[PDB]
Amino acid sequence: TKQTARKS
Amino acid sequence: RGSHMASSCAVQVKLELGHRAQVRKKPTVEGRTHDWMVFVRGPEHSNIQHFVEKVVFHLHESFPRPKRVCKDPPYKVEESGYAGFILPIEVYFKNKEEPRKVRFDYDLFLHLEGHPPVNHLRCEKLTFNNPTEDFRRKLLKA
Repeated sequence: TKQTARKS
Repeated sequence: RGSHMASSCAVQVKLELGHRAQVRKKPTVEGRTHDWMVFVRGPEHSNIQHFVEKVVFHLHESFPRPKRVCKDPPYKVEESGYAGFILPIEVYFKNKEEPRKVRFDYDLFLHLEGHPPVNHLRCEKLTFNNPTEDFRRKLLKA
């Protein structure tokens, strides 16, 4: 995929 | 719209929610790998300040000052970071009766470097049934 890691 | 009246009113407003994101060619001291700007605005630059009190951007708790407040256009926050998150947006209306605010959960997402920058657009329609006449004025000047 093309987007980065996500935080939470 | 009381029983013994013959008219009723319904007004619809359009809001645009969006953000842009590009990989900072030069990282930050803390390691923030991207720069992003998120906004709430009205299509074709129509002034939504007529009926918008303020917009509140709730940033992830990793930001200092996560509750960002925008009482005047443009309604945006420019920041830097390293990962995508959910950002909830509150829009408060210049109205003395509830509806006073609406919340949206906005998906602030970042693309990897070597991919194009993100420019993302969300359009949202809101419907006010029989508004007060003073709020109906504000709503329909925009």
